[PDB]
Amino acid sequence: VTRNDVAPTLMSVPQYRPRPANPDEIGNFIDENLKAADSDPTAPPYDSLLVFDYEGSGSEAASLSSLNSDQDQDYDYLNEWGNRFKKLADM
Amino acid sequence: VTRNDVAPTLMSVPQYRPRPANPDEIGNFIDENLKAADSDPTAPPYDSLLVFDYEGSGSEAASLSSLNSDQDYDYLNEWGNRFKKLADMYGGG
Amino acid sequence: AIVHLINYQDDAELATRALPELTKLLNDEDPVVVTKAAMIVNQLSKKEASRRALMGSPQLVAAVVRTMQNTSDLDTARCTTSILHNLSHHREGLLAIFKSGGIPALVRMLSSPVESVLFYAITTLHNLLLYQEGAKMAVRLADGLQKMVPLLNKNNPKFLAITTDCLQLLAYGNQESKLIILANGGPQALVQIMRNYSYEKLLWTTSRVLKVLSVCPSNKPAIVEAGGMQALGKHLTSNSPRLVQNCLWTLRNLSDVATKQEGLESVLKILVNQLSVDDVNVLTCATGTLSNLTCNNSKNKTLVTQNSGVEALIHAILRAGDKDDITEPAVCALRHLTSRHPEAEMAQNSVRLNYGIPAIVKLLNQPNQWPLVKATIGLIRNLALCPANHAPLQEAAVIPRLVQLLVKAHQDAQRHVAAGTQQPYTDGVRMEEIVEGCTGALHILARDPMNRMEIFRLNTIPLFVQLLYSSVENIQRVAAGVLCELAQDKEAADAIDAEGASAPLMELLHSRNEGTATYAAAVLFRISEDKNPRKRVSVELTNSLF
Amino acid sequence: AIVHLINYQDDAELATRALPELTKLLNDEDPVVVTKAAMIVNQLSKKEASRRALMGSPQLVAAVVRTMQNTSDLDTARCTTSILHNLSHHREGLLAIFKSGGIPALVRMLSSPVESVLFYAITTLHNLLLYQEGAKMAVRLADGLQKMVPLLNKNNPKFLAITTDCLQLLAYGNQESKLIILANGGPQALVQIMRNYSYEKLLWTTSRVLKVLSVCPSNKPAIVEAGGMQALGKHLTSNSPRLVQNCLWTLRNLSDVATKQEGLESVLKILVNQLSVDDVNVLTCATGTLSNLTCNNSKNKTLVTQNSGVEALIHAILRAGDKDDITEPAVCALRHLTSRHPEAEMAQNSVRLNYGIPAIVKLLNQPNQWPLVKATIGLIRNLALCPANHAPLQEAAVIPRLVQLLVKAHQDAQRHTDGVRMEEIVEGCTGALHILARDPMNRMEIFRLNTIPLFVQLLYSSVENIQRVAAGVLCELAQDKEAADAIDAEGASAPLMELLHSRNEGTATYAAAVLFRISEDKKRVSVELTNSLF
Repeated sequence: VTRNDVAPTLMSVPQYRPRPANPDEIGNFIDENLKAADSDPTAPPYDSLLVFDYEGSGSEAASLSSLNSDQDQDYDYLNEWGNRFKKLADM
Repeated sequence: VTRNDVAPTLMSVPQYRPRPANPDEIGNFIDENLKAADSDPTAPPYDSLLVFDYEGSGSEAASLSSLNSDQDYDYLNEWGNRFKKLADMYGGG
Repeated sequence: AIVHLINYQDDAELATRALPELTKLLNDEDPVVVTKAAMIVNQLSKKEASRRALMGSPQLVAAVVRTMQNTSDLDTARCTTSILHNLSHHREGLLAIFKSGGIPALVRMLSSPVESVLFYAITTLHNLLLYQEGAKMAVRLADGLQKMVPLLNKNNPKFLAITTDCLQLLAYGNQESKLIILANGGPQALVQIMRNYSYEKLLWTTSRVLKVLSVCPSNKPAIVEAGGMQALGKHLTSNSPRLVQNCLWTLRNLSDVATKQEGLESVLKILVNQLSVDDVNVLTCATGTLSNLTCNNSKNKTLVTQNSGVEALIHAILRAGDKDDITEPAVCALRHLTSRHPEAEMAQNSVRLNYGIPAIVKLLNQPNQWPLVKATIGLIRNLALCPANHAPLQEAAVIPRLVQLLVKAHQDAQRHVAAGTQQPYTDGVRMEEIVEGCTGALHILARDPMNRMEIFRLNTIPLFVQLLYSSVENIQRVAAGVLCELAQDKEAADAIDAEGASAPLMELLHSRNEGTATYAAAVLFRISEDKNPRKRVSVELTNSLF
Repeated sequence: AIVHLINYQDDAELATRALPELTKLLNDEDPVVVTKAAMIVNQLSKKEASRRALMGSPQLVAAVVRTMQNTSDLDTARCTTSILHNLSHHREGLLAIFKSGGIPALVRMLSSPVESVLFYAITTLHNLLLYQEGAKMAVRLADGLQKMVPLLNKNNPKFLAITTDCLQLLAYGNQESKLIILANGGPQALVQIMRNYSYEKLLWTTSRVLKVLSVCPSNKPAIVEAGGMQALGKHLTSNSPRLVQNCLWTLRNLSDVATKQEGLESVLKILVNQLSVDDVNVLTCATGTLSNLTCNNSKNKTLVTQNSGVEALIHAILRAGDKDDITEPAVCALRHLTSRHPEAEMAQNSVRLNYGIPAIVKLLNQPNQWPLVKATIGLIRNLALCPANHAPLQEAAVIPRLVQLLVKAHQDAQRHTDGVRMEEIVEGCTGALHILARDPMNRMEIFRLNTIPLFVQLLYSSVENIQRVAAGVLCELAQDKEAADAIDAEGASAPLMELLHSRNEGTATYAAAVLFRISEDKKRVSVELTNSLF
């Protein structure tokens, strides 16, 4: 069985804060951007697929109802078919 | 505006009874299959699509607020000879 | 401020007096002296009396630009990026930047992660695109666009507003720019904004970019697959008309591609709710977008028809009257809601129960709008499926109006085929299509006895028979179908036989369309029963292989 | 049958001594006689005594066959189509028909719109597909399929059962035969059968055909697009077990393409219901089809968790035990339900409330079942998201077992598995450890296991995903000075500096954070982060 991971679909990518120019806000910067990272929906684990392909076991069709009685069967018509049917009429 | 008809492909054709032999049953055959032809989703009209592509006219957005957030030039006096000309000029005495 | 106005004359004179030293210092071969000078220049640019003096010296502005895109130090990059930002607030400033090669340098600064740098450079370019003619073409060549989309992942909503607008500015009208935006994940990132941010100015600016992108056959699917329909629909309820209107324009441009999209329950609902609006632009967009989304989509069909969608469309019709920009999509949407989905019978009913039958039938006499007439002819066919509609339709005198279109469309078709010309002034609609449509509507309507006599007394029998010879099987069928229902009345059946239909019908029995093949037989059968001293036709429909 | 027994030897011998004559006339080409010849032969074929005589002679069979695929007279093509049907009731008759090339002739008769002709033609081909060997590849050559699929619209359930089965026999074990059926609108036609008919045999034979088709990569989409998922889902509740199982087989097969399907609420609702059914194969198909349908589909995820699906899955893992046929899909389904949907935080909690931690964690100790281990690790990570699971997990000794998997997978990696790459295991463990290291007590265990040296090494990894979870677990690990000292001494001070340039701002952030914590009680680092243009 083949196994495939699927990258998250239409998940909201984490948007990060621009880099500060002053040192005193570098801590706050790391904290803010830390929260975006810790909640990244694009990051693994990804959902997976399991491609099943059970093609049965070639069972045989069990008793399907037929689409088609003992009537009288006499070959009277043979006597009125002219020449080449008198041979069958003899039989 | 581009106009396109779309055929109902996800619709299944109606199902007609097979054809008898006795011209006595043909009466029911026609009356039966007829009921199928009357419920044929495969037949028109078809749903259509109206392609739109309105790009606007070119309005200018001019009310976007700014990203904007000391006074003395006395520091020039301690930037050496390179800035002497500018020290006597701006910050300094 | 008063302090600066008092010394305005001195500050302006001192700045100009300081130009020679400032420039030389900027051109210094020592990066330490250069950077130091960029600060003094920056500090001067923060005043009107001094800015004007600076932006007036092309040599200085060029020295600032050269520095900007040669420097690799941050502190000097902040300063130069600041200077240009201050100068870009003036015509003379913008021009000097533009013609000193500022755009390239500015674009280069868009790679910085630094806020200050990123901010200055981005608004400067904004000003150039807004007021400095030539900037738009010049930013594209600087490939700044490829370096603007990655910025969409930055947090500052105000920053994004300026950034998305720049995209709109570059992208508008420019097929090239749109594709670049798409190749750099534009739709993906823009739709995200429309889903995370509530800041109106950014929602508006972003929507305007999407609107621009929604005209491009390439950008449409990408936007739709990103959840654009959902993200734009979310904002159909905002209290900002410009936003709402932008989303509608965009939702409509996308609609023809979102016929398969899932989770449109919410969007579809608030569209129907806006058909109650007076605004002609809203109506046009909502009716048009609803029309598409209900194209071959039983789910959306059944959902709309479930949420008063049929009613709203009829009102949106009665209010628009002759405005085909509204009625056409509305009638199409209505044709969709009346067939091929669980709630089709409910829709066919609520149409009559909303007095739409008289108004729509009125649309058959619309002077120069075939696309609407064809659409209305189809809608009349579906409505005729519901037996409770036979009366209101008969009353609205649909049959005579249909037959008029029919005899007209047929004679027009016959004219231009004998002339080998094309029927002019028909917006993509073919007179053949109209014949088929009219005959198909009559086919249904003829299920009613009262309506049969109507169709009969109008002497339409000879024409339906001539349709059996049509090379359009789609016409052969309805022609034979309406005759099938017509032939169930003796005096009507005799006439169909007097026209010599018995011959073309034998051809249809072998038709590859089993539908028309049945209608044919039912005719041959119903014309012989009343004329039975009939047997010979049944032998024809049985004694055959393949 | 009592009369036919009395004169049996007479009838048999009488017909035998009449074959040359009947074969003579039937061959004599002038329909008026031929038609009258096939008429009497048709009557003789109605009796056993004479039927066996007829099938016994290759001459008569060949004569009838030829006459069949020629005549256009319905009477004749019905008279000769019925004898073959009759003769097909006998193995010797099937073989004679087969050798006379009766198959092509019979395929040709699948054009006629006539009941009789069609009925005789199909029941005879069916008999050839059920018994006479070599028939299958013979029918495929006669383009049977192409003429059988347009027959799926006939309004006769008995006739349809046979036709569908014929397709089944022909489709089974034949990749090409499956593709042809697709080209002819097979899926849609078959799926309509499932929506319209109530006849159980036709539904069953049809479901078997759908089953054989669902394995084809190109058929899957066609069936789902036509409404296969929903049409088969309606039949999961039937009173015929064989039908329910055939539908489940198919739904599971199609489930990897229906991850974006519409209105599958009722189906999922009963798939979760089937996780309790005692029938193992049912339990296994339902658990499988669920793991697929909840793959990247927040809607399905929410609906499944909204129908006691998490509880249902845990009870399935407990009944299954060492069965990786149930456990794997069920652990994947749980990992799905615990991430990326409105009700994920809810499922993360229900797994604990329903005592899934014990059962699940233990699954990390499976021998040659990596896929289950990889899946379980991922599930653990999601569960670690919920703060209330940090303890329960430390109770099941997940941190030890994880680091054990980690070290091992890192040796085999630094050196150079059912499709499972060891690189992904390092990421999995480090990734679960990164989340678990949110809890302070869990940080101690991780640090006592001397895992810091390892994590610091991973920072050198080429795999972005590795560097991120690595710099992350170090990030949350440096929150304490004791652990930070170790991280500084291990030489991590440098690699983090070079990760600040990571295009993945995520890991970039983690890198910066670590550097900022290892200089707590120990500025040059701050300059590196601020004073940089690019």
